[PDB]
Amino acid sequence: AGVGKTVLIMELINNVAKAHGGYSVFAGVGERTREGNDLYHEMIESGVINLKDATSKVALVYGQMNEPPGARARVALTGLTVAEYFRDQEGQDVLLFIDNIFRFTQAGSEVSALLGRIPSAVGYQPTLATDMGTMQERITTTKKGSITSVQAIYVPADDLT
Amino acid sequence: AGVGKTVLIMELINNVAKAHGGYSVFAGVGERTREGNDLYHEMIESGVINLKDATSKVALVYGQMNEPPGARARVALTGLTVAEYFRDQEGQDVLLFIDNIFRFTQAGSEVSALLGRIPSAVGYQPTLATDMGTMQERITTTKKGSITSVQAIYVPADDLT
Amino acid sequence: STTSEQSARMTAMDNASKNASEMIDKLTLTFNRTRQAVITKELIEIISGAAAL
Amino acid sequence: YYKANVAKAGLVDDFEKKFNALKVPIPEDKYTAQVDAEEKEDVKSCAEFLTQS
Amino acid sequence: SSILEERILGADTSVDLEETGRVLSIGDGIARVHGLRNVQAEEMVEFSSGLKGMSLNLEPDNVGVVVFGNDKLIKEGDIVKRTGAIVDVPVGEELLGRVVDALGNAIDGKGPIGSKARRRVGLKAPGIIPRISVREPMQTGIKAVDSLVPIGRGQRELIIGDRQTGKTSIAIDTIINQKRFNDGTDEKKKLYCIYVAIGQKRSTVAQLVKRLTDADAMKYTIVVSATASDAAPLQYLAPYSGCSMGEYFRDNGKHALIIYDDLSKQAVAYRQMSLLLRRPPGREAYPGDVFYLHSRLLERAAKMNDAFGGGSLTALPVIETQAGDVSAYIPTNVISITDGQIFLETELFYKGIRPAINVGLSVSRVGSAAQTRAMKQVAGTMKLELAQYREVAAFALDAATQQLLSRGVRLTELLKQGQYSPMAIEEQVAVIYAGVRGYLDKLEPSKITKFENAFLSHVISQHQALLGKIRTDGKISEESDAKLKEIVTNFLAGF
Amino acid sequence: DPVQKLFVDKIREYRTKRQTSGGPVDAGPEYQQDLDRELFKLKQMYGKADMNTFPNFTFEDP
Repeated sequence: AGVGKTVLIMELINNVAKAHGGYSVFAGVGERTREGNDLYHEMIESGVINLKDATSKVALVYGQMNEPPGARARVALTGLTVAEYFRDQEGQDVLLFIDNIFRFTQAGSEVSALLGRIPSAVGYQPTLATDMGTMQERITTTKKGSITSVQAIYVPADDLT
Repeated sequence: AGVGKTVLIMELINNVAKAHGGYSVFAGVGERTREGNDLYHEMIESGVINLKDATSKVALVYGQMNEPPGARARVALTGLTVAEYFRDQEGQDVLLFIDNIFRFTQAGSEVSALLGRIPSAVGYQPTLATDMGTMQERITTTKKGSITSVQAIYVPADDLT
Repeated sequence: STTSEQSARMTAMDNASKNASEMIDKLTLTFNRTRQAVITKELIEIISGAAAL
Repeated sequence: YYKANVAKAGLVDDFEKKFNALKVPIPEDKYTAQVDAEEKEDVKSCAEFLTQS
Repeated sequence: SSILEERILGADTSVDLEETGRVLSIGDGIARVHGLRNVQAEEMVEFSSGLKGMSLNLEPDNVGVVVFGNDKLIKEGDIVKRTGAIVDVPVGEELLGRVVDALGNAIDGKGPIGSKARRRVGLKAPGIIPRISVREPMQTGIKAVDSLVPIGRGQRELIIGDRQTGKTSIAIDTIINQKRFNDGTDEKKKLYCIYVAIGQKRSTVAQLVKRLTDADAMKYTIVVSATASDAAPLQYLAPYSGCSMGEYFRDNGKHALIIYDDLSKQAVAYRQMSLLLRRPPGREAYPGDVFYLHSRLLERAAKMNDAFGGGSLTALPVIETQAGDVSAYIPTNVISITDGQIFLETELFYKGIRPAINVGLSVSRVGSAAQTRAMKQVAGTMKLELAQYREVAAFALDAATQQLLSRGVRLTELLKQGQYSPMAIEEQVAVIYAGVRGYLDKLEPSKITKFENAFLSHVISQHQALLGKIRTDGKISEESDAKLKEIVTNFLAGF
Repeated sequence: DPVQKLFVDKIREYRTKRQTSGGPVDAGPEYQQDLDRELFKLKQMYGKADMNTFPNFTFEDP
């Protein structure tokens, strides 16, 4: 918060579009609608975003936190397919600003809850780690493209354990 | 574990059992096959076990970890009854070295949950505690003989309680 | 000797703070360890209780 | 070898031939200047030594 | 064109009498199905989804399904061919020079290594007959490490580390050491050792394979893959995969070892497995058998004596020192199941000192047993003095203590090494005497590493023949020792 | 393969396409675009250098 995080993210978007020619992918699952409109305005202000100008240097999405994660969680493979569209299906290297992983963790946790699943020791899905790696694994610098992951490491109580 | 428990127990075996006279036992249960091989390679040459004779009145027993725990789940009463046969049926200085005691209740729990019933907090059988305790009630020097028992309780994660 | 004393107290406090950070290191280590430990411990308790149901 | 390995088989052989023809530039040497400097220095130093010493 | 026809040509499709098991209960990757009871346990039966599964649990009225695949590509009701054939790997070293999956799927391409024999992967632990003292020194190529703890062929070892803790770097250095070893004409020297990765990134493992290609160690190497994409049984089978993979050549008389990394991964796999099984496991989500589960692969560390043809099956575990939390019940078993362990320090690596073995914490009971005795003489006191200097490092003005301090300074400045520097115990025994000489204790421990590179180059150039002589010196030749002191003074001038 | 009429049709289609290859047997224009992109990739890989152009370095020293 206030750490230039949005600022650095926009810096990365600009450096990709100019220093690499690569656009950006926004998928803010569980984003605040207030934060959503704010990001819309701010990214539009940055110029890499414009819903009409067709010169925006990015692709956008955000998610409803108020919504069940059973909705909010699936946006992951959606952004994955999007990255394929822009990179494997559109010959490019790309990154993905994604906040937050621990948010994605809670999403998978609620998913396992839906499974009535014996939760992980961290309450997650019994093999939540499987998707988590797959979350990491779904994007890679493959021959299809250089799938980069802008990863927001949401510090759960800053407990790395 | 790694406490020298094997190392210290073996050195202690050397020292004290150097004069172990009655029919005597050493038991590597849930142990290394290499542990048994070395134990034989020592004892037979040690003359406590006779490398070429029947003088192996001091003997090593192999319940090495190669077995299933359920397979491993049976050595104890075998040793107890055998010690009865040695001492109780002869009244001589009978000795017993045993490991790993932790593995004993480890199997007991491992089948206790496998028993399809609600297991302990540590998953043991509801009387798995009683199983071990009475096993100790049968494990003592008696009016019929003089059996000495040594138990190696691998401190489970050093769970002091 | 007074300057020696003040400097000695300072350096002593310094060594003390070093030892303190050191102790606090493993302290916090085991602290998070036990934190997550009890967390998941109650968790497993509840899980079994559900199993009992 | 690369011939049977590649579709560019006779191409591989012909490129081997071309490489046998192809030439990288060899360097140049100036140890002659160094030799002259060494000899003249031997001269000067030996004369000065065997004279003044 | 016609070649595609030729491939289509000779396509074999012979039929055979078989029934199948129509799936009954589907969900969470295990099918409580009915039918095909003519399958056996531990078998590798296959479903209509083409996935082949191992025996999960035969119910009195149903049949549970254990497979390591993806059933989102499998609808319920599907007929599972009761293959009733014990889950068996291929038999033989066809994977040598080949990089396959845990099931033999070379996702690195490079075609199939169609091993003409099938390993009945339901292998079991070696017994007592071949169980005898090992004697083969391990071609480690890790200077201090091999120096610190020489190892034998057949060992039951372990290794623990943190994130990016050089443990992969350790394995890569080991593989590098295998090339010249595999270049050793004798099968004891020839390193037909094994190496597998667990839960690793497919692309990271690809970079590893790229290094191996650079390493050309595939002559020494066969790769069985367990990437992050591995299913829970898949990781679980991976230890079994490597065990039977060893078994083929250990029964083929091979003196070699297997490198699976990291065993801590399938622990997550087995935990999730039991969780999917809804059976109540314990702490670490760990069911009790985890040891015996682990022990199943663990006992395979066979110093296969002549009672097993003289082959060797050395095993060193890889379970991460997660935050160096020794108190892991996982780690608790991990030390408890191996006849040794490789504890790796972090602070040195955190201080950038790479290597960073947990010299205080690391321990391996192999040592001079199956070791070059020449370096043993050159450096037993060296290790002892390292211990004393640590005891000296236990303080912060005895010129005796000061001397011990400079000695430890040189010892630390020397012992570590960089990545991918394969070598024999040669320069090991060399610098072992050299520091044991301590005639460079005056030299700056900062300058020690540089002058060390210098002396190493000097030895590789001139005393290279004398190096061969010392190799022939399967004992501390006072002549070789004199050459040592002499060239020591010589390189000292070159300093 | 003769016993299998399926294998019969397989060999039939195989010979059919094999002889048909005089014309691009199911060339496909999207496949042509794929070939073009692959040409770009093979250019990046094999290098910008002309394939059989035998080079010379013209070395130098100090």
